[PDB]
Amino acid sequence: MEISQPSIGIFYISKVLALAPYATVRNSKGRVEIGRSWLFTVYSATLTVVMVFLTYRGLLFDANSEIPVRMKSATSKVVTALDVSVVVMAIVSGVYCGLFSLNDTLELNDRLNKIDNTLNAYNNFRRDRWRALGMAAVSLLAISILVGLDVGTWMRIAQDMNIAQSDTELNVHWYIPFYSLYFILTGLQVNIANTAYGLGRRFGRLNRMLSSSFLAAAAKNKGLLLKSLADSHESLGKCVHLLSNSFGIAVLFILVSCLLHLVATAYFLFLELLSKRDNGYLWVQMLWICFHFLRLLMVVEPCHLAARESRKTIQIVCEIERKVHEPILAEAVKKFWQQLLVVDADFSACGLCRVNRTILTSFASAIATYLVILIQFQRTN
Amino acid sequence: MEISQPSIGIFYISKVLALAPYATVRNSKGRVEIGRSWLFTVYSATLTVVMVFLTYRGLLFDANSEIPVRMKSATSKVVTALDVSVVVMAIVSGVYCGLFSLNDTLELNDRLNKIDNTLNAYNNFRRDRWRALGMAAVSLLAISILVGLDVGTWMRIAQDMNIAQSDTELNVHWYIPFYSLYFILTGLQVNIANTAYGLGRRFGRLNRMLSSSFLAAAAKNKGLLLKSLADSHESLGKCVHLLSNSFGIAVLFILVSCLLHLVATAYFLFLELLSKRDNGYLWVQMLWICFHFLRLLMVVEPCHLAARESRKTIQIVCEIERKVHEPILAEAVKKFWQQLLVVDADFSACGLCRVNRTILTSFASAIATYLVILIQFQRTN
Amino acid sequence: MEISQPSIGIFYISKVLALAPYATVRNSKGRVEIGRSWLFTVYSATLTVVMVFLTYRGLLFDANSEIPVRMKSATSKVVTALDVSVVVMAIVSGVYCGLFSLNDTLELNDRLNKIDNTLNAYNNFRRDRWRALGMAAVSLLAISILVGLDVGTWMRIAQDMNIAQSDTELNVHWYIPFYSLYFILTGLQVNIANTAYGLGRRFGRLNRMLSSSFLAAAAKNKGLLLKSLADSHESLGKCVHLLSNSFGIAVLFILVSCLLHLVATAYFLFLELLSKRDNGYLWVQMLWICFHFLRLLMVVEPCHLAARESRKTIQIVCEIERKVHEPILAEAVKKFWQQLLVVDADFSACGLCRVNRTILTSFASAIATYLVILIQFQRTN
Amino acid sequence: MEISQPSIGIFYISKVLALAPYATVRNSKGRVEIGRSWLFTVYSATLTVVMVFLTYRGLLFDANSEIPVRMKSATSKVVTALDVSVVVMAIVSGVYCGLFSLNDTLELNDRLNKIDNTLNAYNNFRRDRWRALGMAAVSLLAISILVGLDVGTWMRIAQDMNIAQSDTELNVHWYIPFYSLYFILTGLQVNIANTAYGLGRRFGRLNRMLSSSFLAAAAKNKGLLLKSLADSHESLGKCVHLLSNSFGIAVLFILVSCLLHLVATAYFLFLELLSKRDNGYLWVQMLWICFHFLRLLMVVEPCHLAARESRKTIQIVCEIERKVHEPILAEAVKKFWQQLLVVDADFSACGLCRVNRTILTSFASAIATYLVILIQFQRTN
Repeated sequence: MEISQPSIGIFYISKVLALAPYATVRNSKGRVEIGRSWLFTVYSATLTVVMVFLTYRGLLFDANSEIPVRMKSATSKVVTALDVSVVVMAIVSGVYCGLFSLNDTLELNDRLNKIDNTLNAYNNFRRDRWRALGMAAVSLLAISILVGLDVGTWMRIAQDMNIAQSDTELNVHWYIPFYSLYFILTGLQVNIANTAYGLGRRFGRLNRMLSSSFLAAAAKNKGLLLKSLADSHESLGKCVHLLSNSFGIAVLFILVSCLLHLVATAYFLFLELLSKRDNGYLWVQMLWICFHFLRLLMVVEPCHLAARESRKTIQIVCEIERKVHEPILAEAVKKFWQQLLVVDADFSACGLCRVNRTILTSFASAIATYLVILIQFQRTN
Repeated sequence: MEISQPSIGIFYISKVLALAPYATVRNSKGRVEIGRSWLFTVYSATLTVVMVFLTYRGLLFDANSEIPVRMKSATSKVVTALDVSVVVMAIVSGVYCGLFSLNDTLELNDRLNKIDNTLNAYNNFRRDRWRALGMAAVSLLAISILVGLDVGTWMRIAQDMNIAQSDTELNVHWYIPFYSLYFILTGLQVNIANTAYGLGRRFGRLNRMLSSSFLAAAAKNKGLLLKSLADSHESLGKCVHLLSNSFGIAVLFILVSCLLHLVATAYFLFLELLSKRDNGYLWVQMLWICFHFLRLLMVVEPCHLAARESRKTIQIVCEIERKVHEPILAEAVKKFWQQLLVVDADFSACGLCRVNRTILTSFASAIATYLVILIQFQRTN
Repeated sequence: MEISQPSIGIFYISKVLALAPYATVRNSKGRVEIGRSWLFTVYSATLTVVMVFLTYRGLLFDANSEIPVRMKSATSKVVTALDVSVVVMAIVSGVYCGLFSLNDTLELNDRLNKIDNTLNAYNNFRRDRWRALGMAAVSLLAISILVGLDVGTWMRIAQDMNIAQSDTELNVHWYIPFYSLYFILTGLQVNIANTAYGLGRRFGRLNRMLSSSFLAAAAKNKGLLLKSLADSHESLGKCVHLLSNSFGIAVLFILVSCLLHLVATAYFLFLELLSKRDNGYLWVQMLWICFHFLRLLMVVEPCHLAARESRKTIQIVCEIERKVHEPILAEAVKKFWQQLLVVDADFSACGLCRVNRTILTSFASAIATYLVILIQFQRTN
Repeated sequence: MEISQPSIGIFYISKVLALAPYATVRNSKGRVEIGRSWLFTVYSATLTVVMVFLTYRGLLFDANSEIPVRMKSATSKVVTALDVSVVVMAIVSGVYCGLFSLNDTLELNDRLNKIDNTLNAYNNFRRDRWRALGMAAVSLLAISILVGLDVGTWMRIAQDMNIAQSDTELNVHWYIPFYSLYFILTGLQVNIANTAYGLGRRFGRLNRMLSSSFLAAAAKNKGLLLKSLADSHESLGKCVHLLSNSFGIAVLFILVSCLLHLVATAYFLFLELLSKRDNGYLWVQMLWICFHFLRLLMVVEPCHLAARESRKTIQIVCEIERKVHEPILAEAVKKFWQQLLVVDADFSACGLCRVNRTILTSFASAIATYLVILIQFQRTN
């Protein structure tokens, strides 16, 4: 987890969302020293437990209500349970990663501080702050809008089937914990995306510095600069591995929830497109599909970019080697090339899979298969 | 995008098809200088927008017609919408790539000019022109024949179900924009195939030159020649990456359309083969299947050939190294071998997948699965 | 197969379970000399043959009984046959591997003795013994508890459908050979997991020793130590290959049984969750699912850990090379790096697949597909 | 295609089966000079055309017969057509490869002659002849037995449904061309397996020679021997590539036919196992399944063995390098290691897939999916 001054807003949003239980103090030199926050550690743990319990209690009550609005039939019961369960697993894994990653966070932030010192010439504090705040604000606004639309639509549906025997809106009111879990999931995804985008952006800055200093007496200084860049590349790879070791299970469960939500929402979208019951529900489901795809991209694109930027450094170094002739510089470039020959740049989700754009192809194949099966099933009955 | 004098006909065909909005002027030395064409940029943008709008307006009208000819049932509606949508996505992605690839096109053409200067001994202007014109002519003729057959068959079908209440041929007339989109797609695929085949052919020429000059005073000249060949190989790899970065989304959507069209056309072919309603429709669908498979090959084979020819250069260089003994030449060959050790030759479709013949195996597996599901569904009802 | 004094209990458990037909004698220096045990070889062979015959005889009798309890319908017959057959294949492959792996076991134990001599500073006899005995005890206790619960539940089911015409509990009594096969399978899996965990743990110890001796006159001794560590790494890779060559078919059939059991048990769990017949059966099936997943992890995690620990040694050696400057030590580190550049660390299940955590992703995909098909089938009828 | 004196019987069997249209003359030194045989080229071409035409004419007649025995229903018609078509595609591709591979065969045999000269110490003429003749004889005997059983079973089935209106045995008599195609397919598979096994066996002999000469004045001779072994390894890799380039399409269509036959035969086996109509048919179908799996192994195992033996040479060479110290020998071993670092050992089926044991896993997954779909389809109706 990256905790830096430009993107401290994301850190605070995660902290109040029970995902970053860390106490941070800004040093006199600007470095943000990090430590464990026992108060906020307990806050996160009990908030997660209470919210998960409330979510499942609401599910049970809706199932046991006089007239369930969402948990009505066996199929609807199973699908609602699956959706809530994937959200719960994602947020619980994120909270667990936040609780048990103080050392990884400390090491990652120290490495990032050293790297940023190395790449000081390319730092843009205002641009980084605005990008991070824009990502957080747009994600939170999108999830808030979608939660509001979903709550309104479900209240409308419940009132349509409402009977004088019992009030049905309280069933919807009991689904608020689920949407709070959605907010926590959005915060977790924003935090992970911020960290991964930071790593990829620093890889890109390192490549740009390499090209600008080696492709466009003092030979010793140039060799020192190349050694610093090689060390920064190695440290960025280690930072990618730190983020993987810290949030691989969280990313894995985020991907699982993305896949399940995409499949279920596409299935219901097709069902209602053939039925043509309510158009408002159709647009709401389309917005939900867009949001699920967008968060899948938010978790996949950063890792793909990081891997790509880490892997093109070897080509840059090969060009430098073919262009450089000085003995010390040539030896340093040879060492850097040998180091890059065996780097593992890709983000690994607990070793289950490699997180890059090929995951999008796998998800597309799985969604196509499941949708074919389910839709051709509903068509033949 | 390759824009060279031998294959300028393909460039003009793409330009009038809203895919290559570039103004080209032939220099006194034969080099084709390229620049942005604002007139043709606007022409391409508005032509694409208007044609897509007309296609979807025709779909809507047919759905809303007195007696739809194609958009009759929910299944037929969905399948027609899917087919038109994949075609629209493919052509729109191709047009977008054409609009936003002026710099990539310029760099690729400059690199190709330098490489052809290096490989001047193997250039065959007349053969290249005839191959390019033959590919363009055969592709355009095949799509024209298929469009004519499809229009005739659909007019026959509409007249068979025609009633005195309303005229049904106008529904078919409203599908002309869809076939114009098919023509644009054919032009886009021909252009991409021409560029990729050019890259693969230049890789093959480079390998042949290497073998002919190193396997079948002056040592300095030979080392210079080997350095030029190594630089040409590196530049050809960079050209493959340029084509990828410029048209990866277009290739991805072309592959998606190929997969969807193959699946749908095979499904309907099997359905009518069991029903045995009209044989003419059966042969038309078989021709459509052949055309879809042929364009899938046209997009897959060039990339596979380019990767293969790029990858066998390392074996050629290993043989040269085992055969060469001169100090300067040995060092140059060692440098070339080190460069080849870490080349990424494969074409990447936006990072989603690697475009080679294995995509054919993946498509075969997906088509087999989908066809099994759908056909066994229709058999059990 | 690893046969060491700390984990001799696992060896004895496997020996009495017809999986390790070896006679072992502890030398005066503590080394456990191993040889073929013809008495126990015959015991294992005839025990396996008799138990498999009894299992299939019980299946046949239950099918031919007056009122079958498990082999009642065609679907139930097929599923019970498939489950029993996967268990039989797994245990038979394990027994065959045990019978025909005396030379591999001898070589592996000799290599492990030499490696442990090299890594003597990190040996923990009591910890290894307690971990091995805990794994064996927990596995055997879990399988015993599950077998008891299954037998009780099936006796309850048989008595519920019991009629005065015939006694149905004898049908359950005829399924004891199947549960004995389950015990043999548990022993085989514990043995394989013990060996693979030993290899991975020794890889980790080697990496820790490397880091502690090279990252935190005498230069010759340090070079000798590095040479010994490199030889230990090579020998550990060869030991992984020995375990693969010896038990690849056993691991493959264990994975096949895990996949089939997970699919079938999840299918029945969903069926009874929708039916809601008996909750006790539901919890028993959930426990069975947990056990199948746990044994899948027990066979997958050790190989993944071994591969990971083998692969991070190259990064450690790269750091050492960048840190070391002495001529002899630098040359030794270069040799070690070259050796590590081409190591194949992964466990191969007879070449069919590479055993690591990606197998979990493949199993998840297959289970999801099969469950979607089967459950949507049962829903549409 | 390997054409050597020890395995000349396989060559003659292929030649009379229209697969090896080559004229061979044994030189005074034992080398089998090969050339094109125009008489046998024409014989092969017309035999293949006539047999395919007769097969499809028999299919058409059976479909159009008074009471079809095999092409009765739409499902049976489609399945019989698919089976015959996969067999026809396999044999036609094999014949085409035989016709258009004279140069590849010549180069492969010359390379094999040179390699066998290098590896003369490990040649076993009698063992090779007996292994080749045993493979050919067992394959031909198995296919003959299966064809006889199939013909007898189909005659029994036709006579059971026979009516006095028309004679039904002539329908079976019209299926003889299909079984002749089966014989041609068996010959093609035996030939390909013989060649691939030869390549793998020579790789193993090379590895054994390396180990026996480098792991268990004259230094110049030893370096010459190592250079000869390295050249033999490179030539064996080139021979694997020659076999791939010559018979990749044949192997691909053999694999496709294997997959289709396995799926269809398993489907019918399960259908009749649930129906329990005739046990003799059940055993015949089980034998057919065993034969299809055995020929899948016959095409997959040789390539896997060749790749494995080619890939372990690098480990052997690494050990030799760590053990050798002489300057000339050390340089030769370094050159050999560099050569092995970049070898592509695997057999490629026209680039569609890599032929090794993982193809068995892919086939198992595909068969499981298709069988699940089809069987659960038949169960729910």
